[PDB]
Amino acid sequence: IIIATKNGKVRGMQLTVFGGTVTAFLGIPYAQPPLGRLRFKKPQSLTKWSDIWNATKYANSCCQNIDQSFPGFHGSEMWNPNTDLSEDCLYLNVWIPAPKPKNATVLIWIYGGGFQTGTSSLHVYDGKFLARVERVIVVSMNYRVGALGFLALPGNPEAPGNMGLFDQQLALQWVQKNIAAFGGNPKSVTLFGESAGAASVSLHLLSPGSHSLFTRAILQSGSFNAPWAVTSLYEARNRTLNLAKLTGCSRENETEIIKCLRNKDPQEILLNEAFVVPYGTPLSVNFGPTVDGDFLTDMPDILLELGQFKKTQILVGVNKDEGTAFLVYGAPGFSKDNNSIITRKEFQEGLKIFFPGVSEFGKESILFHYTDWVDDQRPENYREALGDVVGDYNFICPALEFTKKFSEWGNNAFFYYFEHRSSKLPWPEWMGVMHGYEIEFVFGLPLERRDQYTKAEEILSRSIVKRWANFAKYGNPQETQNQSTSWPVFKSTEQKYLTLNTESTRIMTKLRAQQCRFWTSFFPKV
Ligand SMILES: *[C@@H]1O[C@H](CO[C@H]2O[C@@H](C)[C@@H](O)[C@@H](O)[C@@H]2O)[C@@H](O[C@@H]2O[C@H](CO)[C@@H](O)[C@H](O)[C@H]2NC(C)=O)[C@H](O)[C@H]1NC(C)=O
Ligand SMILES: *[C@@H]1O[C@H](CO[C@H]2O[C@@H](C)[C@@H](O)[C@@H](O)[C@@H]2O)[C@@H](O)[C@H](O)[C@H]1NC(C)=O
Ligand SMILES: Nc1c2c(nc3cc(Cl)ccc13)C[C@@H]1CC(CC[NH3+])=C[C@H]2C1
Ligand SMILES: *[C@@H]1O[C@H](CO)[C@@H](O)[C@H](O)[C@H]1NC(C)=O
Ligand SMILES: *[C@@H]1O[C@H](CO)[C@@H](O)[C@H](O)[C@H]1NC(C)=O
Ligand SMILES: *[C@@H]1O[C@H](CO)[C@@H](O)[C@H](O)[C@H]1NC(C)=O
Ligand SMILES: *[C@@H]1O[C@H](CO)[C@@H](O)[C@H](O)[C@H]1NC(C)=O
Ligand SMILES: [Br-]
Ligand SMILES: [Cl-]
Ligand SMILES: [Cl-]
Ligand SMILES: [Cl-]
Ligand SMILES: [Cl-]
Repeated sequence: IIIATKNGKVRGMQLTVFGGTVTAFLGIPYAQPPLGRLRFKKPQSLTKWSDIWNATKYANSCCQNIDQSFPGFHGSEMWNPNTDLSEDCLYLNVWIPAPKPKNATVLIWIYGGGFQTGTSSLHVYDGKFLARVERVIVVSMNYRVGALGFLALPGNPEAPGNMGLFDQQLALQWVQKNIAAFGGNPKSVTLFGESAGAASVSLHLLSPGSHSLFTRAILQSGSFNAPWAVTSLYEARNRTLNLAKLTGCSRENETEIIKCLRNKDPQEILLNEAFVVPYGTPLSVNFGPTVDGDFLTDMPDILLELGQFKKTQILVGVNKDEGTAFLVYGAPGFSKDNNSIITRKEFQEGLKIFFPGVSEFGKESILFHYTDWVDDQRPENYREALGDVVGDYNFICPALEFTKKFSEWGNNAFFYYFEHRSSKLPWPEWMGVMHGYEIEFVFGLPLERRDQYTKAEEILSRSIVKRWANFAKYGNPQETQNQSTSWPVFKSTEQKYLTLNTESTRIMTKLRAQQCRFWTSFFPKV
């Protein structure tokens, strides 16, 4: 089975899924390998090839530092790359239903990883289930991360910043030019991603170069107005110059620094990426999106506030316990192997870890707002409070503020609150409904009865898969057949959202009302 693209013929492989067939094209190149003189530059378009590219396996993952905090632990190694690391990594994957669809809606996945790590070949991003069940076309791409994808000396075309975002954008360009040959509809393309991938998706709503490359957007546990999402240009310059000094590349002529870094081998850059920031936190984004004046023409907060974004429908949501995952990466008294019951003192030292450059009054304000106990006696109180502090500040409240600002300019928005803890979650119970563990349900992994998800989890995954596909195809995330509850539009006034759980489903209003008033209105003033 062979498909002719604008740059050459590609050969896929047939897969058996749920008694049916899905055709997979793994590892299709979409740019020149950013090697040598092309390192740190924007991605270059492909040149023709006369042969047949055998797109039969996942391609290389981009260079990145691997999470080594828990060796042998599936809870952390599930996120580590499962293919070879290489600078030659800008490839994409396409899952098409069998037989070839006529005009199928396309879903483009942008993985997360704090803009430092990630790859499209992860088991939990396997798009064959969605292609099998909803007969949509799933596309995922690899984009450069870390310094190799986001180092910025702005205005300098040798290292202008946002290369990884331009990598994603060139992949969307590829879908627009080629997906029709796979039976796809280039006019029905929905981007979706998680965490830094969701922040990437939200930035594509702002980028002028991305306006006509997709139709709708889904933002899972992330948005560009999150505190970790966008680095200022003065911060980007210091961290670029800091990396230069650590590698012996400090030159006067800024163009010379880049060429020096272009001749350091990738691992010297990787080992030094960690030390470019002096005030580290578990949510530190060493090299990330900047206002480059090309992909991003202005400060994203300004464009969001004044309505300069693509007018379309969005699907946004968060998980119940977004913050717990980061506590075991620095917070004192916390561990994945005990119940992490902390004292008031350890809670306060935890605030210093996550809010290092915040005044003493600002941290007393955080403490005051998160210690109005329902029950004074619960030993879990400070443990769960710091989890809620990290989760609301870094994910939930930014996501809610984005959805409210976006809907204020007339577009339909839908907000969800995912609150089911996976029965196969390798992390301890106290970490709850963790950041990143709605992804398996979105991609339909519980529909595979071979894994021992509950039957309730298969039903929940089946319903979420239908809502996601219905949003991509029709702009409305309803599940109309099985007498579900209707998902109402999120409006700036009432602010309704939908809970996703195995037990029931409810329409609620004003999620984290008191908490997000503090983080979004008051806390920026301290
Ligand atoms: C939950 O575990 C943390 C960390 O536990 C690590 O430290 C070992 C001493 C051992 O307990 C093992 O479980 C693990 O490798 C506990 O915090 C630690 O407490 C000790 C003193 O008791 C300090 O010296 C450590 O620096 C400190 N580590 C961290 C990361 O804070 C914590 O006490 C424990 N909680 C409960 C309720 O048991
Ligand atoms: C600008 O850079 C200054 C130098 O960074 C060094 O700081 C050390 C503490 C260590 O991290 C070295 O690896 C760095 O090279 C730093 O002191 C300033 O604070 C920076 N200013 C800002 C605003 O970030
Ligand atoms: N800096 C980050 C990292 C990751 N995600 C992040 C998510 C956010 Cl919102 C912010 C920063 C992140 C995923 C990887 C894991 C870790 C742990 C390293 N032991 C640091 C990197 C790499
Ligand atoms: C591609 O795969 C086919 C089938 O496995 C194989 O016969 C062929 O030699 C491979 N290489 C090509 C076509 O260059
Ligand atoms: C796919 O749908 C679009 C409208 O969304 C239409 O313009 C186009 O002709 C269709 N292509 C087909 C049916 O091949
Ligand atoms: C830096 O060097 C490049 C090439 O070596 C040159 O084109 C550029 O003008 C130099 N910059 C300055 C400020 O001289
Ligand atoms: C609706 O329920 C039936 C059986 O109860 C199930 O087979 C089907 O997959 C469900 N559909 C959705 C969209 O959940
Ligand atoms: Br992440
Ligand atoms: Cl940061
Ligand atoms: Cl809650
Ligand atoms: Cl107390
Ligand atoms: Cl329901």
